[PDB]
Order: sequence, then C-alpha cells, then structure tokens
Amino acid sequence: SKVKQDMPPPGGYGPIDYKRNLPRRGLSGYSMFAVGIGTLLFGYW
Amino acid sequence: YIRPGGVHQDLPLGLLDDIYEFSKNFSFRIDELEEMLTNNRIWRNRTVDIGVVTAEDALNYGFSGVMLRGSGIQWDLRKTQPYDVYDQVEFDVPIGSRGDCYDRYLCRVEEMRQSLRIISQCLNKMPPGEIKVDDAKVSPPKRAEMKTSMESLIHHFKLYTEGYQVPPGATYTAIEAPKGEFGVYLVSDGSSRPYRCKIKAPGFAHLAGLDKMSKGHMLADVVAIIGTQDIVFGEVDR
Amino acid sequence: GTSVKPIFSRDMNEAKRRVRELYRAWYREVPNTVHLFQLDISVKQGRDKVREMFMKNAHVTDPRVVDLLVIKGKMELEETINVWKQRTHIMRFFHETEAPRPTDFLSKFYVGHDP
Amino acid sequence: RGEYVVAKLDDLVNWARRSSLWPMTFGLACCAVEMMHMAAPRYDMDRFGVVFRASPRQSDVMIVAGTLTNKMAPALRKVYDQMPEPRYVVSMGSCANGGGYYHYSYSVVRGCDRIVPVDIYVPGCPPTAEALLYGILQLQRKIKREKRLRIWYRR
Amino acid sequence: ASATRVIQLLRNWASGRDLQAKLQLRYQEISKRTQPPPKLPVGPSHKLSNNYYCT
Amino acid sequence: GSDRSRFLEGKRAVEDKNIGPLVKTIMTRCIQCTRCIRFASEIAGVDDLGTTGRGNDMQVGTYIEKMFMSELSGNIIDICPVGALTSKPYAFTARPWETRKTESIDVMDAVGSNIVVSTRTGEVMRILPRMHEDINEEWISDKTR
Amino acid sequence: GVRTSPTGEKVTHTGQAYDDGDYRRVRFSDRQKEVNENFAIDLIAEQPVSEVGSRVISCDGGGGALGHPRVYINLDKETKTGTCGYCGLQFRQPHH
Amino acid sequence: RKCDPHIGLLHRGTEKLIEYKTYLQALPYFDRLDYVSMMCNEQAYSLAVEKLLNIQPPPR
Amino acid sequence: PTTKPPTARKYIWTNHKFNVSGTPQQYVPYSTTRKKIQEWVPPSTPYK
Amino acid sequence: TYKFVNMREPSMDMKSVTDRAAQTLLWTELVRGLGMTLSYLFREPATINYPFEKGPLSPRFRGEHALRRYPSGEERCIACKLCEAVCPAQAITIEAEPRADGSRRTTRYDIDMTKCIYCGFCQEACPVDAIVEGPNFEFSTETHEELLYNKEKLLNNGDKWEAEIAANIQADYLYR
Amino acid sequence: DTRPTIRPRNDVVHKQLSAFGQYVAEILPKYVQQVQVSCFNELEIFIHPDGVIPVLTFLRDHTNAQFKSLADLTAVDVPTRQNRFEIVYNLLSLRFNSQIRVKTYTDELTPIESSVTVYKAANWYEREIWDMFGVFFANHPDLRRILTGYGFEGHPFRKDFPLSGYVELRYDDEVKRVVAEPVELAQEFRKFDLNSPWEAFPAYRQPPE
Amino acid sequence: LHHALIPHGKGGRSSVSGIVATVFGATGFLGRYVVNHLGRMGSQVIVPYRCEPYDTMHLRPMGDLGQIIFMEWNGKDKDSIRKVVEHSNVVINLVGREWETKNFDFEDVFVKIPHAIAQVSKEAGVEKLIHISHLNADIKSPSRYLRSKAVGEKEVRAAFPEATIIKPSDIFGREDRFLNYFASMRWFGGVPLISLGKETVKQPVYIVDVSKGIINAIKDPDAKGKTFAFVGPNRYLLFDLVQYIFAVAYRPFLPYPLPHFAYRWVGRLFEVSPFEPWTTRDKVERVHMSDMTLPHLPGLEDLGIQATPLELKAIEVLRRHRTYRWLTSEMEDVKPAKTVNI
Amino acid sequence: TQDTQLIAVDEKLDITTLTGVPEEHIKTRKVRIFVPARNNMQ
Ligand SMILES: NC(=O)C1=CN([C@@H]2O[C@H](COP(=O)(O)OP(=O)(O)OC[C@H]3O[C@@H](n4cnc5c(N)ncnc54)[C@H](OP(=O)(O)O)[C@@H]3O)[C@@H](O)[C@H]2O)C=CC1
Ligand code: SF4
Ligand code: SF4
Ligand code: SF4
Ligand code: SF4
Ligand code: SF4
Ligand SMILES: [K+]
Ligand SMILES: [Zn+2]
Repeated sequence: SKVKQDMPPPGGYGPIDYKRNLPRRGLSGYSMFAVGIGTLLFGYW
Repeated sequence: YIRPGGVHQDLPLGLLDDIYEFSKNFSFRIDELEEMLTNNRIWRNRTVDIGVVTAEDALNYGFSGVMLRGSGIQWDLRKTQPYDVYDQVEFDVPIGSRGDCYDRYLCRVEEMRQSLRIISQCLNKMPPGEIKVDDAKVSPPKRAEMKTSMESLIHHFKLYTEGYQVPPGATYTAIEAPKGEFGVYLVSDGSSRPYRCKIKAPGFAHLAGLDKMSKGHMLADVVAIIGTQDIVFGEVDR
Repeated sequence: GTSVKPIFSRDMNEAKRRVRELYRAWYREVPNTVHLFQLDISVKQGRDKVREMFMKNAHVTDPRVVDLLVIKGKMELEETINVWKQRTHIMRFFHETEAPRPTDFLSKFYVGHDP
Repeated sequence: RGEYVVAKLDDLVNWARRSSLWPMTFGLACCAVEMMHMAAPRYDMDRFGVVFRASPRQSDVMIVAGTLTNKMAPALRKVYDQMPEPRYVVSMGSCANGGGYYHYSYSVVRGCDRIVPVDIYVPGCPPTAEALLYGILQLQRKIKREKRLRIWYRR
Repeated sequence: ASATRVIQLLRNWASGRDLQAKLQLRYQEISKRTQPPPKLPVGPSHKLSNNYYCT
Repeated sequence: GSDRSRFLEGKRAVEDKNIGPLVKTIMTRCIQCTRCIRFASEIAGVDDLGTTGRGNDMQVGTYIEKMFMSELSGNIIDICPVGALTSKPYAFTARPWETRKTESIDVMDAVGSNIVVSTRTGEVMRILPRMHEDINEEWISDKTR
Repeated sequence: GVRTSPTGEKVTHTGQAYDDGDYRRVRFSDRQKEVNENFAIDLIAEQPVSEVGSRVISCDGGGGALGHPRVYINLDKETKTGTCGYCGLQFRQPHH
Repeated sequence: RKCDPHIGLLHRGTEKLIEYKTYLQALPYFDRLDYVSMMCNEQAYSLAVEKLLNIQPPPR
Repeated sequence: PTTKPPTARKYIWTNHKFNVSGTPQQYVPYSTTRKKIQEWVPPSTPYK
Repeated sequence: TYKFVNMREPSMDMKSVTDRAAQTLLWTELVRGLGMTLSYLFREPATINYPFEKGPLSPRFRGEHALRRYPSGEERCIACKLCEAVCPAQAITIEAEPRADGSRRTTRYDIDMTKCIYCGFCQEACPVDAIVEGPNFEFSTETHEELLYNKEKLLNNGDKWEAEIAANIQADYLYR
Repeated sequence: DTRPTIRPRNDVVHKQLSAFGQYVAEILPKYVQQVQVSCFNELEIFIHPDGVIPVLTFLRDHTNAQFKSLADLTAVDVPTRQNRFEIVYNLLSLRFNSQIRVKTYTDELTPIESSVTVYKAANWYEREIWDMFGVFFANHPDLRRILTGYGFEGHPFRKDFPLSGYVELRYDDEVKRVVAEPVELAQEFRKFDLNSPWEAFPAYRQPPE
Repeated sequence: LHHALIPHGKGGRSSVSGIVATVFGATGFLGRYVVNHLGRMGSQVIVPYRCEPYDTMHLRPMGDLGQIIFMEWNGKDKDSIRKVVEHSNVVINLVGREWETKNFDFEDVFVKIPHAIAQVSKEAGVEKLIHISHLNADIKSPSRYLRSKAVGEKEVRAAFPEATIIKPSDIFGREDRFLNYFASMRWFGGVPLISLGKETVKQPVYIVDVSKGIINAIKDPDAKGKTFAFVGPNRYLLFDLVQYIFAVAYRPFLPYPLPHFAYRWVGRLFEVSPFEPWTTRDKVERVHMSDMTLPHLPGLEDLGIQATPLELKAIEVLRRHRTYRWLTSEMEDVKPAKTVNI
Repeated sequence: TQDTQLIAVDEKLDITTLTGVPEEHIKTRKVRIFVPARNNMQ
C-alpha cells in the first residue's frame, strides 16, 4: 500500500475566482433623470 | 494542531476537496460584503476620513500590519522577511493611500481576496511528506511505533514527561498575524521548560493609538477606531 | 561600591520632604473619597489609616527605597482621586472579613501547626 | 379546584419566561466568540425567545463567557445586582466555570461561583456553540420545573 | 436547490449575480464522511542504515 | 541516543527471581551491569547474587531460591540503573515529578544517616540516602528507608 | 461484584466506604453514588488462560496498533501462569 | 481630546504560568492568546521553538 | 446502526441514560481513595 | 508584488458627473444595498433545527473524558500517569496503588471538568489508549460539583459510550 | 544541508550582522559592552543603563542603520545576577529588514530615563514593565499600573512572587461586596521536577565557574 | 473528634473546621449572615430548604465546592428533619415566621417545629443545639410573638438538655424588617405609632454581632445548657428611633401619637392583602412592648463579641430609603438619638 | 566611574517593603538554601 494521504487531484483543482466582480447594474444617468421628470409631468397633467 | 516540529495530525481524507468546495464559493460572499459596505454612502461618510494617521507617526508608534499598510507604509512580513514557505506562494499587499478606518477596512477585504489566492496555490502544491519532523526527541513517535519499539517508547515517554531539551538562548521570531505583527521573546535557560516568553501583542501598540485616532473626532468615531483596529481582548491584555 | 545613583532623594531630608506633601495631599483626601465612594467609614478612622500605613513601612533607612514607596504611595493616591478605584478597592485596605491572627503562643498552638 | 387554578397560572407564567429569555452578553474571552456563533445562522437562538433586546436592565439570564479577573470582579458583580429578577447566570466554559486553564493564577478568581450564584454550568474550552444551545434548553426546562405559585399556595 | 425557478430569477435580479451556479450551502459536493484507511507515509530518514543521530 | 529503532526480531524475557518482601525483581529489565553483585559482595560483604547463565542467557540472581536479607538490603534499589530491582512498598505509588524531595537525617539508628524524604501530596512515599560521605555516604539500611 | 456496607452503602473496587459517623455522607441522601458495577477485578478473573507452547510469548493484546505495547511474556514458571502487567491476560505453558 | 484605553479587565498572567509549564503544555496558551486568529499564534510559537532547536519542519 | 451494529461487548451499557442532572440521579463528587492515617484505637478496662 | 486600494480617480466629464449626481440625488447604491438583502430574503435559511437537527462533527472530536476497557473486560488505565504529567491545566489527579491481583490500577482518577481544556493531550499520553475524549458535549450541568469527575464517573462514561468511541479510534488511529 | 531535519544556516547575512555589529561598536564604544550574534542570524548589541537615549536615537536616526520599528520592551529576572532585572529593547529596520536588540541591566531601585522620545511605542510598554516587573523608570510622562489589578501589591513577575498570588476574591453577603481574602487554594500546584541530571548540550555548557 | 470531623486549615473557604452546622430555615436575614459566617472558615452547612430553589440560589456563593448542600424538607414530615440532621454534629435552629400564615398558626412557628426539630436532633446523636428565642420571651405578655416564643423556648430547653438557647433583642440589618420597617411609616402615612414613642425603650443589636455570637457559641464548650442573651450596646426610647431613622434617611418627619385603639385596626387591614401581612395584630403591640433588662443571663460581651452601636451603621440599611437629593448623607450630618439606656 | 550625584549607600539594601509580601510571610518564613543531592537511583 502506497501513500494514501489527502492529496489534490493531478490537475490540482478548478480555477477558483478571486477578483472583485461587482456587476455594474443600473441605468444611464440622464435616463434616470429623464424618467423621473417624465413621471412628474405625467402626474402634473 | 501546529506544534514545534511540524504539525500534530495529518489531514483527513477528502478534506482538501472540501476546502476547494468552500474556496470556490467564498469569493461570491465577499462580493456581497463589498457591495453592501464599500459602495454605500453611509459606510463611507461615517468611516472614511476618520482616524487618519501619518506614516511616520504610525510606524514610530510601534504599529504593524493593517496599521502600516493601510496608512501608506509599504511593508509586509511575508514579502520582506520570508518565513516558512510563504516566499514560494504569490500574493499582493493591498496598501492604502490615506489610511483612515475605511482605507483599513478596504485593506482587510483585499487581503481576504489575496488570502484566497494563497489558499489556491498551496492547496494545489500539497507534497508527499510527513506531518512532523523525523526527530523523536522533538516530535512524538508514531502510535504504531509507540507500541512496537523501545526507542519510540522512551522518546514519547520522556517527551510526555518533561518535553524536549531546548538549547539555551533567546529569539524574537515574529510573523504577521491577520491583525498585526505577532512575536514572542522566548528566552530558554536550556531545561525542558521555557525561562521567559514575552509575547508581542499586535494590539498593544495598536490600542495605544486610541488617544489620537479618537482625538479631534466624534465620540462615535472611538468605536470606529476600535472596530477598524479590531481590538481583541486576548492579546492587548495577555 | 557604596556610591549609587539616587532617584529623587539625594539625602534623607528630601525623602522626608516628599513624604510631607504626600501626607498633605492624602490627609486632604480621606474625607471626600468616603463622601463620593459612599463608604460607610467615618473620616477619622480613614485619616489614621493613612497614619499607620505611613509608619508600617517607616523603618527602612536606605534613601533609594524610601522615595520608591513615596512614588508608589504617590500613585496609589492618584488612582483614588479620580474614581478609578471602586468600593472594594478602598475598603480592601480596611481589612474586615478575616479573624485576628493569633497573638499568644496559646493561640498559635490551638489553631494548628502553623507558627 | 384551587390547586388546579394555581397550576394553570404556574404553567402560564413558566411557559412565558422559559420560552422568551433575553440574555445579556458578558463575553470576556474565547468563550464569547463561540456563543457568538449561536447568533450565526447555523445555531440560531432567536428561533426561541432569546433576542437582541440586550439592555442589561431588560435581561433575564446573564451568560458570563470567558475568564473572570479580580479587577473584573466588582464591575461584573454590580451588573448582577442591577440585573432585575428573575436573574440567572450561565457559566460559560472552563474558565468561567472554575478557572479552567488559569486556575493557578493571580489575576483570576477560580470560577464564577465565588461572585454570583451560578444556576447552570456548561463545560467546554470553548464549549461547542450548539452545546450552549443545549445548556440554554436545559435551563429552559429548569424553569419549566419551577413551582413559584405552587410554593406560595402552600404558605 | 431546493428553490423554484421564478424565485431564482428574483434573487438573481436583485443581487445581479447567478447564485445557482455556486451557493453557500453544501448539498452533494461534500466529500463522503466515511473514508478509506489513510495509509500515511514514513519519515525521510526512516532507514535501517546510515541514519545515526550523530548526523 | 537515537530517535528510532532498527530491531525487527523478537526479544528475550527473563524469569523474575523472587527474593525479599521488600525488594522487587523484574529481571527482564536487567541490563546486566552487575552493579548489584559488586555492591553486594564488596559493600554488604555477603554472598547473595550471581550471574548464572552464559551470553544472552546469563541471568543475575541466586540460582537456588533464597531471600537476601542484609541490614542494608534496601540499598541495591538505588544502585540499580534500571527498574530491574525496585522497592516493593513504594512500588506503583508515586512518580518523580509529583515528589518534592526534602532532605533530613535518619533517626532509627544512632548514626543519623542523611536521608531524602519524598512527599508527593501530603504524605511520605520513599526514603533516599542523601550523600554526605562521613555519616552514611549514599547508602542507608532497610530499617531507615 | 459490588458489595454493600452496613448502612446500605455499596463499595467501589478501590474499597472506599464512608462510615455512618462520617459527616461527608450527607451528599449521598436524596442522590446516589455512581458505582461501576463491572468491578474491574472480576471481569478479568473469569477470562480463561490460553495455551501457547513457547518460552516467550508476545502480548500485543489484539487489535494490532489498538492495544498495549507488545511486552514479551516469560513462560517457564510452572507454579505461576505468566500474566501481562498491561492487560492482565494470563498466559500458560503446556503441562509437560 | 484625551483618551485612556484602560486594560487589564481580562488580564491573565499568561507567561507567569508559561514558566512553570513546559513547551508542549505552553502551546495551548498561545491558542488562547488571540481568540480570533488562533492557529496563527500557534505558528509563531512553533517557529520560535524550532528556531532555537535548530530543527526545521518537514515540507508537508 | 441498522446497517452497522456497534461492536458488542459485555461492559457496554445496555440502556443509554440521558443527562441525569436535576433528577435525584445526579452525581456527587467523593473521594475514591482510602484513608491512610488510622488512629491508635485506645484499649479499654484498666486505669494507670 | 503589491497593490493600492483607494487610488480610483473620479472623472470630471459630463457623463461621469451625471452618474455621481444621479447617485447622490436618486439613491442607487442604497437601493443596491436593498437589493442585496432582499435577494437574501428569498434565500433558504441554514438554521439547524436543534435538538432534532444537530451540527456536523468529525471522528476526531474531543470532549467528555471516559476510560475504556480491554476486550477481556479489565480497564485500560495502568496508571502510567503520562496524562497527569502532560495535562497543561493539571486537571488530572491520579493516585496509584498495587492492586490485589498485582498489576497496577488507579485508586483515584479525578479529572476536573472545569480545569480541563479538552486539548486532546491525554489520549496522546497513555500508550494503552486508556483515556480518550469522547464525542459527547451534552453534559452541561447546574451544580459546579457534578463537573468534578472521578474514577467512578469516568468508568461509567466509558461503559456508557464505549461502542461509539470504539469505532472512532478505529477510523483515526491510522492518522495518529 | 541534504538532511531535512536541521534547519539550514545562512552565512551571507550572518557575516553581515557581525560587520554591522562592529560598525555600531566602533562608533559608540563608550556604551557598547559586548556584541555578538547567534546561530539563528540574530544579532544583539549590549548597552549600559544610562544609554537608552543615544543608542536608540542612533538606530532611530542613522542613515545606514535607521531601525525605527520598536518591537518589544521585555524584562528577564535573573536572581543570581546582582542587577536581576534586565530591560530588553527590540527594534526593526524597515529599509534594511533586520532586527536589532539592545538590553541593559538594572537593580530594583535604579531608574531608566524614559525612552518615549525615541519611540513613543515604549510609553505604553513602559507602563507594563513597572506593573509586570516593577522597575521604575525616570521622567516618564505617566507611568501607571495599567495591566494588573487596581491597588495590587508587589510585582508578579519577580521570580519571588507566587504563581497563585497573595489575595483571592469572593463576593460576601454580609458586606454585599467583593472582599479580598488571602488565597486558600482548593488544590495545590503540583510542581514537577523536570530536569534530566545528564548533560543536555555539550555546546552551551557552563564551564566550572 | 471523628476521623474526618477533626478540624484543619487557616479558616479559609476550603478549610475544614469540623463543625457541621445544619441550619433550619436559612432563607432569610439571619440565615443569610450565619451561613456567610459559617462558610467563611469552611463548614458543611446543610441547609434544608423548603421554598423555590431560586430564592435559595443566593446562598451558594458563600460556600466552597460541595458545601452548601440544599436539602428538600417539610415541617410536618417527621422524617424530613431526621434526614437533614442525621450527620450534622451541631444544629443551629433558625425557624420562625415573624408574620402569620393560615397554614402556619403562630403557635407552630415557635412551639411545634422548634420542638419538632430539637428531639430528633437529640435522637440523631448531635453534640449541640441552638434554638433562637427572643430577649423578651414571655408567655404572659400579650404578645403572641412573646407568648409562642417562651413556651417553645422551655420545650426545647426541656427536650434538649444541652439546648444553648439564644435570646437576641430586636436585631437590625439590611433586611431586618425593623429599620426598613421604621422608615416605612413615611410611605404608609403619618407615623401612626403609639404615644409619640415616649412609652417604649428597646436595645437594637447589629446582626453580625448576633451571628458571630452563635459561631463563638459553637467553639465554646461550656455554652451547652446556658441560655445566652444577645443584647445591643445601648437601649433607645421608641421616639428616638423614629426621629433618628427619619433623620438618617432625610424623610419628612410627620410623627403622630395615634393611640393603641385605632392602630390595632390598621394591623388587620395590613393582613387583609392575601399575599403578605405587612403588619399584623401581633405586630401592633409588638413595638409598644418595651424590653426587660434581663441581667442575670450571660451576654455576648463576656463571650468575646462586643456590641456595635446602632448609630454607627444606619444608612448601610437606610441609604436605600434616602432620596436622590440626600442619598449621599452619612451619620455625621445627622444628630445621634438620645441614648436612653443604662 | 559612574559619576552622577551618587549617594554613598553604606547600609545593606532592604527592598522588602517594595515587594509588599504579607508581614506574616516575611518573618514567620524560614528561608533555606542547599545544592540538591543527586537522586540516588539516577
Ligand atoms: N428582630 C427580629 O426579627 C428577631 C427575630 N427572631 C427570630 O429569629 C428567627 C429568624 O429570623 P429572620 O432570619 O430575621 O427571619 P426571616 O423571616 O428572614 O426568615 C425566617 C426563616 O424561617 C423559616 N421558616 C419559618 N417557619 C417555617 C416553616 N413552617 N417551614 C419552613 N421554614 C420555615 C423560613 O423559611 P422560608 O423563607 O422558606 O419560609 C425562613 O428561612 C424567627 O423565628 C424570628 O422571629 C429572634 C429575635 C429577634
Ligand atoms: S474556558 Fe477555555 S475557551 Fe473559555 S475562556 Fe477559558 S480558556 Fe478560553
Ligand atoms: S544492578 Fe540491576 S541492572 Fe545491574 S545487574 Fe543488578 S539487577 Fe541487573
Ligand atoms: S523506565 Fe527505564 S528501567 Fe523502567 S522499563 Fe523504562 S527503560 Fe526500563
Ligand atoms: S484534555 Fe488536556 S487538559 Fe484535559 S485532561 Fe486531557 S491533557 Fe488535561
Ligand atoms: S495517561 Fe492513560 S494510562 Fe496513563 S494514567 Fe492517564 S489514563 Fe491511565
Ligand atoms: K533501580
Ligand atoms: Zn498484555
């Protein structure tokens, strides 16, 4: 019986992500302002 | 677990895979932390520009670790004084520009990502080898050899009565703790027991800075100073 | 080798000097420490407590040590003035709970093998 | 019957108190962190009463976690008297139980019994986080076997 | 795992991330708790010859 | 000494010679240093023990069964470098690190032999013959130990 | 075999038995002493004696590494069945 | 303006007992030194002791 | 255990107890050693 | 190698200022924080249902000392007292005596539960694997005295568990 | 160093500290008694008591030494030696990644002018020394009992101070307050005589003194 | 002494003094202090408890490991006593209810149980017994407090030949319901006491002086049979208590000499509350009655315990009643009461 | 050789008052020395 201690597989392991991957979600700066003004004008009317 | 002369026990079968399972997903949770804390204006305006400390004042106050690196100082124990195999692994040292509580907070979370990198390399670098030194005068002989051979019986017997005979002298072997610089002044008379072991407390100097980091600042900033220092009441109090 | 470095007391008088205002401050200290700390101790037995402490150690003649108790007594006073010390600490000097240790050889004998 | 009436009232009061303790944290050492994992979702305690109201005045049971020091001795004690009854204290870990690993030391009083009346003892160094949940549960059943209104009826 | 589809897209949208790809609870990737006998290696100096403690 | 073993064969076990209700013999542990036989014939001046056998099978003992009975018979226990000869009454009672040796003198004889007391936790376990040369050297008789 | 004292106090294998006059018996009423009923003296006594035809017999005690160190047992005493100090298992030399 | 972080409220004379114990029994003190990063303290103690001992740990 | 019964042995408890504390089945510490300082048991009858 | 952290530069162009002004007025990173928590609301909890659900452990768990016995029946502890010497808290109190049979047996084996630390040193001490730390943690008490264990309790604990701890050391003595 | 048991030695820096040790020794020979290095590449230069100011002011300000990181202010009691208290400094050089260590000798009474000027980190350490070992330091801004209990007696790390201490504490009902009675241990510290009477290391053996 | 009953130690917590003082009904006032004194030098004080263990929990800290052995007991059960005093080498009685209960007729609390524990203790094989009587114990007095005390006092005297009976005066302490009582007329009303206080002289005694008396009586062998009276240092006419107590607490002094006729009515109305009879008809004439000198029986002064003056320690019990504006006031600001005494 | 206002201390040093040991533990404590006798079995 040869060495049987806990060993990683010969290919090591799956490449594990470690970067900061904050997904940029949102809307255009003017788009947010435009839709805000549009609702106000509709509400006023 | 980590004992003088190696490590006590061996890794249980399959655990390295479980470490990979945890590591593969822990990056997601830190994206959750940074999104929740870093970007939010409440976290910045309450914690940024709070408790600043100049580089010369920081270092000359005996500060270490996140105290120095966050406050501009360019120094890390593993990169500069390579102890153990830390030289072989690769990582980055996330130093800061200003050095307030927020900058230290970001320095901590970037070291977390860097910690994941070090975990990745070492876990794939696991060797075939024994867990403790092949010197029965410092390392306990194997339990199979315990009940098989006389030398092993004596060596474990004496190691478990008085321990091992440490050559006299003194040292200040110091490594970076995840909080700061942790060291010990272990002076040995030469018997089987230590003579005097003064433990460097990484927060000992860090808690000394509470005077100025809270000076000129609000009362609520005091706990912010403590929080970004992460004062743990086991070392500053021996 | 008899000639050694002194701390503050170059002579006996300066050691006698520092003891003076130390008692001056401490004599002015007893009535209020009782008052703020809500100690059920009258001022009088607070004052002479400082008194017999003062000559419980006023026998040594070395000038290097006498001023060391001066600063030790000096700073035991500082810790008291600013409510750092609590009720247990002030009372701790006022020994209460233990029975008087034996006085005659009859009492040493009756308690136990202790001398 | 009268004994039934005092039994129903005893159950109503006991069931309320045992099921909704409001512990106040007095962690001093590594015994604090492992109880503080009971707050972590793995062994959630807020599932049964014990909640974040804290405010040592608004507290039923006090958990003394970690080593107890002589300079810590009076300040911990005066907290206990200010703690309104029914007040019970939980002894966390070998250090708070009887001094543990620092029993022969000058800056630690061996055990919390010398200071406060300990109602329950949880061994460990540190006790596993779930083991305290058991200790809280066994304290909960300890309240269940209380006869305050029953003993008053006998009087 | 667990959850249903329409819930997943709800939390996928609110977090801006694909949580189903990797989660924070172990379901089946965990290694089997019982494991084969771990035959450990020997010491580097484990040899019947030329291994005196004089060296 | 080394830090491992190189022995793969079996061992040898010796029959325990039974002598005295005061000294215990485990002859398998004997290293055949013969210190017992010399401290017997020269010091005690009595013929009691031998080295019966030859080679690996030579054994320290009396051949024919006896009971070695000298006044200073309780001294070979200390001269024995191993536990081949041990003290029966103190046997299996206390161990070195527990004991806090305290020195005194013997009273059972007018000699006043310097001795070492072995209090462990509030009671006396064994008596050691403190070395002083003139009064008792480092040997004490049985009635004192 | 656990034995009881005159006051009904069962004795332990060490032999401790608090007498009636002992004030230290008051912790015993309303509660109990835990007594290891399996008295270690007589779960070895009933164990038989194995027969091995050799002058020296190993005494690993089974279980391989799970046991006691293999102290070798001398077997030449006809009047004394050689037992192991570790495990107490009596070993015997065939009756010549 | 002025801050004094008084300490001692947890103080244990850790190295006072370290003197009376040997190195192996001293090891659990270090794990209890920092109750957050425990094994890092074990790392410092083990490095210091095996630095004096002139013995290096195996690569595994 | 239905698929793997534990190693059956004589001294193993045949019935697993719960936490006996609180019940009259608690545990009480007591010396398991024997007294080693016996008195003189003064004999009776005569007078000096 | 190294890396800064707070070295991002804010762009002064019309586009960049608009997003920052929109972020300040129309709180978006705050809403991003809201979305993070809400997505977690619909995330299943990980609350183990004690006592019915119990947290995972490993075959190496340390707690609740219990002397074992040989397959014959005699207890393992030969009073070799390495556990006493090793015990870093001196919680062990062992007094030896020659038993009537002749082999040793401890007449006094008290380990003070509230001095012990469950470091697992004691099992590594005795070469007869006499004392081990079992898998129990469910021995919280209400009086300080019952924590003070003795030889009788230790044997009773050993006889109580034995079978569970019998397999534990069988699956772990290879590592040791 | 083909054998993996012993740690390899490093000679290139080993000679470097000795060269730097002589470099410091020649500059200020008025205060350096003796300088030496150990096997584990740790140099120590030994200073006279009244030398706390300039030697550290040297290492803190020298363009070729510039040791500014104050590591620890330890003390080591040696009852045999007349100046039993041995105050030990420790400095780290940021640019030259080295660890200097200077230590002095001091009696119970003899002071040391506070080195808070060269390193204000010593200030908070300085409180501990007078608490922990009891050595008073001259002209110290505020040298306070900061880590031991309030109103403690003596210095616990003097090797004449019992491990258990002198006073134990308990809550007393008749005073409704914690009273400090003299210690009365439930169990006595079972000291262990752990000293093999055979020679441990022929290398570091003390010759007949 | 018995093999293990022999004393040992320096009087610490873990020092065996060899006195096994099973105290009866220690869950209140004097029980709390005596066990505190009993546990100081170390003693197996077996306290039979009958209430909820929670209320007895606070007796635990004043005992070493395995010292305060709470034991379940009931007054009616004959075997209840026999189990708790079987091994106790000394028995300290403290049973008695200063107020009244329907199930506990006032005869019982000083006649039935005190006799019900004295005879079992003498049958068990004890050495000593201390039943606490009253300094004014007198059956012929209209005080049921005194009426039940005296008859029970001689019963245990007759039953137990070595019954060292203690007759303390009106003890005062943190929970004496005597000082905190006398502060409570301000809360209740206009001090409805009788004759403005100029009809009753009493001699209060500080509890520690009392409790030190029993333990000193424990070590004293000649105390058997002798009936010691525990008396304070000075007497005090009843009016002096009222003005001094209202002074050391800074309370609005509103004295009123309400005669005994109407003051007896308020006693029953205080018993009306079916939770605790704040004041009883027994307590009506209890304070009106004055303390007899009783000079022939020996006192604690010859026993080695001196007497602490009342005015030496009043706010230690009365600072609680002092309002926030005057909680800081000590004795010195307050004039001492007129020492109407010997 | 150390000339800074040195005081010619001719009386033997007595630091007993600084260490603050209890008074019953400085007089009623015979303190003794000797060099341990070798353990005769070793
Ligand atoms: N000034 C004074 O008050 C003086 C009082 N005394 C007498 O001293 C005794 C003790 O005084 P003190 O400690 O202040 O009183 P407390 O009311 O504070 O305590 C009385 C004790 O008696 C116990 N007790 C009484 N009757 C019973 C019963 N039937 N069954 C069980 N327990 C019972 C109570 O137990 P539980 O709490 O469970 O009911 C309690 O422990 C009383 O008899 C008192 O009258 C003597 C001289 C002066
Ligand atoms: S019992 Fe153990 S874990 Fe708890 S405080 Fe003490 S040493 Fe730390
Ligand atoms: S002294 Fe001991 S080891 Fe030496 S020969 Fe005699 S029995 Fe054998
Ligand atoms: S202790 Fe010494 S004599 Fe005894 S068995 Fe071990 S090696 Fe042999
Ligand atoms: S686990 Fe450690 S502390 Fe506990 S009894 Fe074993 S050796 Fe002693
Ligand atoms: S170490 Fe093991 S064999 Fe030795 S005394 Fe302790 S329990 Fe028994
Ligand atoms: K020998
Ligand atoms: Zn065997």
